[PDB]
Amino acid sequence: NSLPNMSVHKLRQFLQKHKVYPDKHRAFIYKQLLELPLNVDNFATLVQKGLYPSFKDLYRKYPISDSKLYQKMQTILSCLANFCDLFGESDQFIQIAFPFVKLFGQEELLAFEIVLCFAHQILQNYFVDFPHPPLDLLQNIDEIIKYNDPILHQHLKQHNFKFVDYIWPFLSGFFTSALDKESWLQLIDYLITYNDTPELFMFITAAFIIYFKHPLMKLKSKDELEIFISRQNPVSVNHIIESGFSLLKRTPIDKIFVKFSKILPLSKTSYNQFTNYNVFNVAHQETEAEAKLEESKHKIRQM
Amino acid sequence: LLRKKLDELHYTQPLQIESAELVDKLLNDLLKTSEGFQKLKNK
Amino acid sequence: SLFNERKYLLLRKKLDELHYTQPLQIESAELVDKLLNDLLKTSEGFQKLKNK
Amino acid sequence: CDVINFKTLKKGNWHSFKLQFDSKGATYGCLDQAGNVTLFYLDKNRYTNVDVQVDSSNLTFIEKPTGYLAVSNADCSISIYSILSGKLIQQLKWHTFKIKKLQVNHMSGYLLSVSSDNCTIWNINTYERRKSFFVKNTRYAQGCLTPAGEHLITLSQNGLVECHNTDTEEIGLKLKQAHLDISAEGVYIAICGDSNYCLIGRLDCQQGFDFELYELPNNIQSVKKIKFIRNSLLTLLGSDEKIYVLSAENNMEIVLCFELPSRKGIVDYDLNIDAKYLVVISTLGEKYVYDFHQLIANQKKHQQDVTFLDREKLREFLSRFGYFPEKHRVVVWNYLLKLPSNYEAFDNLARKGLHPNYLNLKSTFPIQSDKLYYRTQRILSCLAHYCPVFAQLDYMPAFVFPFVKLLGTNEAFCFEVILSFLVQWGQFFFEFAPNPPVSYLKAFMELLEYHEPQLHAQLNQNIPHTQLFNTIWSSLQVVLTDVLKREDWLCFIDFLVAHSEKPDLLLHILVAYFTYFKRHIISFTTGSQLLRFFQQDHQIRIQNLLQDALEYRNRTPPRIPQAVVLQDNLPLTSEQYPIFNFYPKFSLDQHKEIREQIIQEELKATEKKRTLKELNTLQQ
Repeated sequence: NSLPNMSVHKLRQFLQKHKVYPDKHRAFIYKQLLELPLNVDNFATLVQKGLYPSFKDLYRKYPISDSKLYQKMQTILSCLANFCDLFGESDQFIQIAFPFVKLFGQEELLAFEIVLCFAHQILQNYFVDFPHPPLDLLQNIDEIIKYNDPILHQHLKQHNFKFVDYIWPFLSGFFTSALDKESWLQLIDYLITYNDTPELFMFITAAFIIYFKHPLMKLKSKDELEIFISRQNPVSVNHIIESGFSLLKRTPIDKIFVKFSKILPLSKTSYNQFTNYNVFNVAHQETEAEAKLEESKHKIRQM
Repeated sequence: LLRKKLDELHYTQPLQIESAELVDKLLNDLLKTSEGFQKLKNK
Repeated sequence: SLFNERKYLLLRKKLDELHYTQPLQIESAELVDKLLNDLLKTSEGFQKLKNK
Repeated sequence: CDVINFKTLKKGNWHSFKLQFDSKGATYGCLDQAGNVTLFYLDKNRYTNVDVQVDSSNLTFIEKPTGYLAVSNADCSISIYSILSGKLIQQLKWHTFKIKKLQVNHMSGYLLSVSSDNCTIWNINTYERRKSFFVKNTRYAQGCLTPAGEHLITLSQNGLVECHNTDTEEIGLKLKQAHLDISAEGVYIAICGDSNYCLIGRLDCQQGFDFELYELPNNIQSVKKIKFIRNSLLTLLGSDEKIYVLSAENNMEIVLCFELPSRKGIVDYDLNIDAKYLVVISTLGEKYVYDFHQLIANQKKHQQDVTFLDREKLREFLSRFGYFPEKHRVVVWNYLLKLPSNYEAFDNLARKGLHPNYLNLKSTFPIQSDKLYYRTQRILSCLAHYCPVFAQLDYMPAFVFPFVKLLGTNEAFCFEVILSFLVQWGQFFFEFAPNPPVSYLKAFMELLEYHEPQLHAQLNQNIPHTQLFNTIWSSLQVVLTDVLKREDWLCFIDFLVAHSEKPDLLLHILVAYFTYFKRHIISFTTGSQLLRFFQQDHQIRIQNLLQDALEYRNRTPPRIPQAVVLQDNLPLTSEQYPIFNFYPKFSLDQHKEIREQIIQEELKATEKKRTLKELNTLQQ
């Protein structure tokens, strides 16, 4: 596997024309472009210690029926959750791991490390505030957009729309919620070379608006926007990947409020912490299976 | 009537008819506490 | 929404800690609060000039 | 204190904040945060929670019984626009710069609209201008009409006051905000604003253009709103969120100041012309309706002791040639229907994967074609993906099917055409989702009454409403493709498309078939007889009738509260499809009053029985 003769340079162009990959042989494409600093040490540590109580996506908000995903997602969550409390309790971080096990996971280590690399490269400002979503990026998007055709904002703000309202379904509520399995279809691979941007994902986010100014310019009431949102339309994706790329090239960093750092989270000796986790308001969920089992047991004692 | 001081002192809050029963205490204290202040200034 | 009731309680509770008995309806308690809030600051400012 | 809350009375985006009331007294309205205006009417006295889609700052009442109230928009146009019968009957675009003072002297009818550069007078019946007081560098702060008949009083940005008699000195306060209130009798002019004054001049200009500055008492610092009340009282909304009612013969002598618990202060207020009632609105957007006279008497007395293409060519071509051939559906329709040819938006509906609502279609509509049900399935799935309410309401294949068969020659086209069918034509179709759009379909029933108020009169007499709606809806669920004719129906669709500029016609046309039959319908007692009747091979000329309907469509004033009054939503946006509010949550009232009473009885009884399970803890 570790014979990287094909340059990522060939792949950067490739991503615009041959899109991303066979979804069956991608492990050795995807990681080459993201850079996963794998070694023999930490994952085992993370695997040995582990779980549990915060796992609302396992029998609270979400089920997992397939053991390649259930029994297996427990490893990714366990790792990431005990790697950093951030993942254990935050929803927008929980949602990156969730699809990586669904999309990878078999591929256990990779789903995990891919999540950490993204935590470091694209989720840098995803937590920020907490329990609530990353306001800094909502604002950075609004800055990208007003630059990239301000009429939308003049109108959108005229009718009292706020960040979140028109930014969240690709950003702040996590970047996969508005797209389906096949529309963001490895968006993380499509933009993998554009991690080296502020992130490009911010222009993409801006381009999931702007793009939509035609219908967004029709919004007067928040309910109309809630429909935007909820429906979780795939839109195009492909034209957004590309328009965002052009916004990047045409939007100097001078126009960007949030600074993002050059994180190339690679170490053969260490794995880095997502050090933007509001430690004071994390690590409190619960599951308490017994909350209901005792009712069964009560009825049984009655029986 | 306590109203007049409160307005001058800008305690721009609502009144009751039952007001006096506390305001008579609490209000005088805003003229005073250490009323000598009006002179501590001057000192 | 309920923030204000918790404050109203807390006002009566700390107001009468310094024995400012409050035999009155809670509307206008914010008058009382503003008076107390400022009163404590007032007292301190006045003591500070004495010190100087 | 009667209290009005619109979040219940039409959930939506509210936080109502400016109240306005009419001079007939039955017409009401309020400006909400979006700049949207919700109007309200008495006489039928139904909740009438219907809005006006504007971005306004000022609602001015028009004496018209239907209002079509003058609304100053964010783009400074004045919309003459109601809810009663809906209808933005006139877009009186003209002004630029925010219109700040919009008002009408309905003594004769005279609309004043003040922008900073130009105070203009419009004549209400046509909304034509008669006078334009464009004055270089005045930068009018405000101005108003003196109702006595008639003067225009204007104020400059710099605090200067000038009066303009309609047949052709200062305050001195360079206020940023200023509000001008002229008494009903045209005697006083009261101006307030950023500074703490009750500026009284007289109109009755014994002071010329000079104002007396009375400092507003107690905690008034400045005001937010000013209005003359009842007689000679002046009411101000202080910046302190309190309402003070002053008496002019005594200067201040404030007679009233009532806020309910004052902890919830007032953002604005207005008086019904019947001065008995004042309505104020809180900063949280709740309306409190008070007997105003009762309020003055109450506080004053108590407090006393306290100290090819072209629509015209096509319209005729489709009538004289008749219909048109299939290879040209793309051009005739796309032109008439303003289709965007938003192929990207359509394709993103087409490919996601399995769609569970319609796997399934032959079970209710057993047309044994495994390729036509498929095309139907693809169109339906796209519609459900676009807006899932469309499958809730899983009846949808009922009308998708005729276009699956016609217009099926272009799948993206069917979808967009259909969205125009639901976006523009079927505007009330989703309001009782998951069930028939009855309250809603009352728009149609009313239209049945309008084309022939004998027929609707007897249909209601014989067929007891619920099933009549179902009779009608079923015809509207397709529409007349499985009714009237299988193929020759089309004349009406090409016609509606020719007349896509007139959304109301899908209802005029189904009504027209009722109109056609007349006496032949009068004897029916049930929908099970009548819906099949319309499916019979009657010699309907169709085209004659469609045109007859077109001529009926143009015979009434737009004064009718036709439930959902249709607007032009014909065009769709490009790139991605537009969002429409295809949703329910409206009140029928009576069944909840009934449920409420029942649940109270059930719980009362339940608790008495639980109480007697005093004998159970005993065993524990």
